[PDB]
Amino acid sequence: GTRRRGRQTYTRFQTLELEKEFHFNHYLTRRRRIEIAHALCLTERQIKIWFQNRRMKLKKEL
Repeated sequence: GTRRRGRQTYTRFQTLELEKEFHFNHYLTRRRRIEIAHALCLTERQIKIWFQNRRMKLKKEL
């Protein structure tokens, strides 16, 4: 009904890396999340949402 969401921005290294693993599979554990969260200097929430968003665009029958 409306739209007022202000997503964030991801660097090339982030879009490439994130998509690198997401391309094969989309799923990470606790230790896994923090692993890329602290390594990529990103936030645990960023990775979580980034996965949900990417999957949203992923077209494959519903």
